[PDB]
Amino acid sequence: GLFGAIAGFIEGGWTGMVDGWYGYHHQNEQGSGYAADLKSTQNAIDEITNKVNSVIEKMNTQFTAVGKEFNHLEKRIENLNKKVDDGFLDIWTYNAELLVLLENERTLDYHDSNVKNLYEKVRSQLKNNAKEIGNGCFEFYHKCDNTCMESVKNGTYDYPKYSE
Amino acid sequence: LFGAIAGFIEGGWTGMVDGWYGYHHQNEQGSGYAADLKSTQNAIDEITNKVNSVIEKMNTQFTAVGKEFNHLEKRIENLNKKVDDGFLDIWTYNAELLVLLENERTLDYHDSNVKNLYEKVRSQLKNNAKEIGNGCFEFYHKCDNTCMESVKNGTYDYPKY
Amino acid sequence: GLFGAIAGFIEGGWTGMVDGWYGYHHQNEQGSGYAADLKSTQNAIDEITNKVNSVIEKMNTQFTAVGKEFNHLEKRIENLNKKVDDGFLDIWTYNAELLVLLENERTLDYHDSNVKNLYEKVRSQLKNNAKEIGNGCFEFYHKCDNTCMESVKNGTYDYPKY
Amino acid sequence: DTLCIGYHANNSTDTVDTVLEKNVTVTHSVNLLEDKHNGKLCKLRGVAPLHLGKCNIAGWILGNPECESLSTASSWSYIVETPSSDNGTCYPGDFIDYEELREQLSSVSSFERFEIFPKTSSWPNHDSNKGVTAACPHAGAKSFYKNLIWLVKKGNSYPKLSKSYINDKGKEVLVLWGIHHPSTSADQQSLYQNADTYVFVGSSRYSKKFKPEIAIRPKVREQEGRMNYYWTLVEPGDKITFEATGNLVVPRYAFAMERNAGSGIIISDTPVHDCNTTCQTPKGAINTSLPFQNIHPITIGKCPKYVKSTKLRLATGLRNI
Amino acid sequence: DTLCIGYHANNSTDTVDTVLEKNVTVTHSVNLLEDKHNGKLCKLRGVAPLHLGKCNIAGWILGNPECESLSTASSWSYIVETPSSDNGTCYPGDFIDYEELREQLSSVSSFERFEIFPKTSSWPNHDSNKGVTAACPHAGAKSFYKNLIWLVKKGNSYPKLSKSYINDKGKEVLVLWGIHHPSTSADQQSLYQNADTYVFVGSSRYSKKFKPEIAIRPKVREQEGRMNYYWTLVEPGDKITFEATGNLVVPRYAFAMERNAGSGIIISDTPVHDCNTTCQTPKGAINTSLPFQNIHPITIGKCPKYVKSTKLRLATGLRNI
Amino acid sequence: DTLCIGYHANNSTDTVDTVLEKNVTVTHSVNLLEDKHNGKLCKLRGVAPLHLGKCNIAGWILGNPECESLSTASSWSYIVETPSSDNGTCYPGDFIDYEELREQLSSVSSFERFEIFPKTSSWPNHDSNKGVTAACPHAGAKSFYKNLIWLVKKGNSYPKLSKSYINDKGKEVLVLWGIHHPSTSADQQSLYQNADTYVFVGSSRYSKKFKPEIAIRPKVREQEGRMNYYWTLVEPGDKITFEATGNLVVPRYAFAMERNAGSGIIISDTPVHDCNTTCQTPKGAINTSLPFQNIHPITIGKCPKYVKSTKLRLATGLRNIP
Ligand SMILES: *[C@@H]1O[C@H](CO)[C@@H](O[C@@H]2O[C@H](CO)[C@@H](O)[C@H](O)[C@H]2NC(C)=O)[C@H](O)[C@H]1NC(C)=O
Ligand SMILES: *[C@@H]1O[C@H](CO)[C@@H](O)[C@H](O)[C@H]1NC(C)=O
Ligand SMILES: *[C@@H]1O[C@H](CO)[C@@H](O)[C@H](O)[C@H]1NC(C)=O
Repeated sequence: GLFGAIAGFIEGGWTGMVDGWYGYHHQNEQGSGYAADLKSTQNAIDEITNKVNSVIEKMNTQFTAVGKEFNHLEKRIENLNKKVDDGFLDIWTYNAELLVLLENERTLDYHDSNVKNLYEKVRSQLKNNAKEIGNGCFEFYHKCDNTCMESVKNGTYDYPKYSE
Repeated sequence: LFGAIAGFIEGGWTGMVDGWYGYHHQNEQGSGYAADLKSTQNAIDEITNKVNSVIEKMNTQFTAVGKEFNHLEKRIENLNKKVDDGFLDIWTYNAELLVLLENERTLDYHDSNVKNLYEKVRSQLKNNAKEIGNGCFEFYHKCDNTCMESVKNGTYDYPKY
Repeated sequence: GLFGAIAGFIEGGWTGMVDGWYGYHHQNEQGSGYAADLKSTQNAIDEITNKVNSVIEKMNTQFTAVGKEFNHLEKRIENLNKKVDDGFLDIWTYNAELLVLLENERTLDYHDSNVKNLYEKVRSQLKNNAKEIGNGCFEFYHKCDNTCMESVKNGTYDYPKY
Repeated sequence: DTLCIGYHANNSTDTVDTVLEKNVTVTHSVNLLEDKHNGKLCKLRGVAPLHLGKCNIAGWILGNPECESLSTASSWSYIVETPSSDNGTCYPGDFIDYEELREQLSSVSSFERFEIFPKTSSWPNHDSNKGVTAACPHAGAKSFYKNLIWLVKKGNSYPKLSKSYINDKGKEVLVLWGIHHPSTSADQQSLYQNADTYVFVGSSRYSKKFKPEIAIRPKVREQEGRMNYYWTLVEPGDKITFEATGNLVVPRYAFAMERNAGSGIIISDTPVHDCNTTCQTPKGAINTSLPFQNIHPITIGKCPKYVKSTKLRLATGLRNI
Repeated sequence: DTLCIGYHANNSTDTVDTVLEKNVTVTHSVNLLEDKHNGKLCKLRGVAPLHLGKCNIAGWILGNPECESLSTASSWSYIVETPSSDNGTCYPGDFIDYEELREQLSSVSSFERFEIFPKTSSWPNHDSNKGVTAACPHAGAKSFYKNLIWLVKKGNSYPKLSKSYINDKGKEVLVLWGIHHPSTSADQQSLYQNADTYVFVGSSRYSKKFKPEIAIRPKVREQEGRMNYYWTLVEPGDKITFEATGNLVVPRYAFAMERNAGSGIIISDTPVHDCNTTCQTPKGAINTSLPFQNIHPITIGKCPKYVKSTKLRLATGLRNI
Repeated sequence: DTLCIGYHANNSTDTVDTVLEKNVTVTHSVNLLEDKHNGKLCKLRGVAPLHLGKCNIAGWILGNPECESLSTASSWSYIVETPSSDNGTCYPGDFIDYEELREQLSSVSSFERFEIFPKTSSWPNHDSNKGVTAACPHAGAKSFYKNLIWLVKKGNSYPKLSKSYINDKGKEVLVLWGIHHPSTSADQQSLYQNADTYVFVGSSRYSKKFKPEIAIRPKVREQEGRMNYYWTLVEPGDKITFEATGNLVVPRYAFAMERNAGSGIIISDTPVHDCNTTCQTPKGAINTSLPFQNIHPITIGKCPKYVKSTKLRLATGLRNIP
């Protein structure tokens, strides 16, 4: 979207991956399968959770009793009171509505970013040892086994293995 | 924020008037500017929904601000004045900052769309062309009109160099 | 972060660089040392300063005297007055608290962006003449002297050899 | 052979502001701030406002001789009153709960004026023709309020009067009356003939016994005497009773009325017109969908929030180069 | 051999809104808006509300014969009053500063009702047994307020009475009394026997001299007379003095009281229950930590801000595909 | 040969909060929240406040004997009143529209006190020397308000008095007066000698006829009687008329006055000083450009918005690390 990753060059999501928000789908000789990223998904959850908690926790209100009583000869201050109620009604309705619109845009861009960054951390790690498909998928040139995929997920990837 | 607009692509094209983002081909069959169909449409649709959100979400109550008080009601008159000035400061500040914030985001939104447009063609012409650095790509095989199409349409999928 | 640069592929910062926010650390035959980017740091300072000034300057208030007096037979309008005070108290407390949370997130992403962009401006300038380490550091293949580093910082980098 | 990538640009000079940078030129932009009005006082819903012209509220309901050319409107969304309108209570006095009455009259759904106590048949024992004053001139000649009658003694006789009205209308009835305070005990007897008098008004909710306060006040409009004005709303089915031994300015006309709360009163020279609006200000109406306006703090209707800003320009396009 | 990178997805249909795009499906989302209440009137702190049932505040403190409800709560967090409760001032009259009294009674920390002027020993020179009316029926028979006594003449004699109470309680004492206005001068003497009477109530702060206003009011509950009700708070150590030559409805019961400001009064048919809540609305309580609610504008306690929104769904996951 | 890229760091321990993460250390940061005041009551514009000291507003304008020591200020931006000031209406009574009077006196542009009805020439038919009370002591001796005169009968005679003042000043004139209510009908005649009396005050706008309410009130300051206080503003060119057959506490001094609305009244022990401020609170002044403050909800002037926050630290630099 804003980072090009989600709904961008990576068209869709995987109903197959249920371990986390972002992950991988390997395809070697030992088999296939989906595997979500440990570290990446954890940070997102921790940070998104803190986000929801911030929008909530920062709202601590005063003990007040809205609502007042006025007799037939106090219509003015009754309408004053009504104005102060309607005023707060408009300020909070508008702010809340826009707060959700704004933060929903940012949250979606936040996930888009995390995917882009995940893609980039792997790409700048397999310069020659693999090629860009364009679908967010990389095609190896040397053979890559299970212990090989590990060095990519763990970020501990040896690159002195340039083959063809 | 994304490096594209006013970044590595220094300026804009007064020549392109079809949309917000587009291309400028230069082959044997000629030149000319051509805006991106899909990309510009989404921007317009999304920017429009943005303006409509800032507006539509403001539905107010039918109220008659303004009250009358006699010389022996100066207090509640000043109370009333306080409730008016209070709302005056809350809305003035929020509106002013809302525009500053959303203007920063809108400009970054267009910057993003250009960057992404640049990236969608770059990851499509790895060896078949080279990066100039001015947001412009130089082909190595000859590229005709039907060739440029496969780039704009994203169907550059049967690469023949 | 949000752009991957700060606290991302460039793990830490340099206590050695004290000229600006973003810069370089060369390592050639003529020696080493840190040198902050002139143009990049200036814009950040100018723009971050305008940001702080915007959050402040846009708050010009009315001359008003909060606080009213009411006798024992005006407890209602006193509580009305209390409501209008507590109301403004909650609106401003919440907005200010969130304004700082939101803008702090954006400011950190703004610095992250500036670094990423600085890294990209150098990378798209030394395609073959150097290689990506992955630590935000580039390793040259031809020898690069002091006048050479200049053409990178200044963005005026020729490409006439291997 | 090359393929470049870039963005739009044009002759636009529209500038906007951002948190980071000021006066940034942009390809396209809209305005969130409304700063334009039609300079007219329009209809607030489907109903037009009640314009009092040269008179204010007081002079209107009491029936000031100068406020003849004005009101039989069945309803109004709000009330307009020119800053140059001074014709109100022509006979110096105090209008009790005046501001409150205005607020309750600011908007009505139905409003018919009927003769509550016909002048010919209601007061056989008192004189209902001498009650005029120089303070209320109608063509140089001495006159008085049209909706009130100033009862005086009928030839050296002022019997305890006791009239009452029962609200057979299907709505509240606004009843106005007056209590006259002579300047001298000489005028008191010359007017009522009893030196110590009282007046009592009562309904199912209202009750008060007035005692004339005889003394010399500073001259206002040639009057050293004073005349206080009182009003009340009589519930449907309820009845209001008048009783007096003098000093009572009785009601001649009342008002069947149905009020819809939530309106105000505009004081402005701005012309009234046959136009529709959802938001009204003293300077003119506002036909806008924008969230904010800097035209006027005082507003009536479903209006945009009043902001102190001079410009709220929201960028929609991108940087221009 | 390949290694791909992607993101989560599922059967979720949760939609949210963004500034840029509407109705976007996401994997996970929470709701910021509270729109659910328990449909009960609960306790506001640790203390339960005072439910008046078929009576309103007036009928409760005056001691209306029907208002024998929740005999003696020591305290309450707020007061509940059904829209169908009409039993208040059964004898037609005006309750002075009534709304103000309600606000000050809305919440109380301690509240004991004691006999300030015992009926047997306090009024030896007046009759304290004939003071009843058809307007205040208790079982078809003529009765009166329990907390007030309608003193009348003791066989053709009404001596100047002069009682006084000194506040020996450790708190404010709410004292209520009444001033009776007969319809006819005949009823005046038949009741007190002195034609021109006065009543004076006074403390260290309160002082006022009442004069009976004798006249015929429209009939309310068979009464052409009226009875106004007055109240005052007597400081600890201070004393209140009553003095009258007639027309005084004396206090029989008072109230030792300690008020804690900052509460209100709910008018609702909603059942009262034995439950805890931090926020109360007329429709029911709100047990939530969310910042916003669209249940009711009128609220009591530490409550979420009332918003007009129908849904405030905050995205937490990412796009769903 | 290498060329690396990185960012700044230092000894900074400044922590800030973000929507995503708490307690984040940063290189540089500013504070948006003002939490510091000078602990003084300063001048609000160019004008200093009116400090009443041991007296409150009532005792000040009425002329309580104890409030002799600091008034004749031509103007003030606001009024300061110590929580320990009890010297007001020394003679037990009710000050009508008192709170309203305070609000209209809170700030004044010009304020001169003149003798509206000179004591020697204005009341030839009444005694203007016996009007004193133990409730208003000046040095153990019986005294009374300085700006009011308690007229009593001149030897078994109280003729209908009828004085009037016409506002020749170029501004509103605050006129205060009193109505005395004796405790017993015996005191009534002993004081005025007419058993049934009345008092009437009237201008072009004001009008009211007072009737003395004779009865025994509980004792306050030795007084079983009461004395109510009334005030009105007389327009320039207009005249106010007094008429009474007794029980009237006539005005001796009035006040030529020009009020500028939009101020308040501070009740505080905080010392008054010769300093400038744009914002004032009961605890002290606030000299800040910041948008928010948590010093005090009650404020006077162009002040920052009161916030409940304990800290509003806005990050300006970046994350701090080795
Ligand atoms: C209607 O209003 C006019 C204008 O205020 C009144 O005439 C004025 O009366 C004042 C008071 O005596 C004079 O000083 C002005 O010179 C008058 N103006 C004019 C233009 O004559 C008039 O009295 C009002 N009519 C009624 C019936 O009260
Ligand atoms: C999108 O969803 C909202 C959420 O309730 C719904 O109200 C609306 O109908 C939808 N949009 C349109 C145009 O119908
Ligand atoms: C109590 O309320 C009922 C219902 O309105 C009414 O009819 C009745 O007269 C009242 N009784 C008393 C004693 O107030």
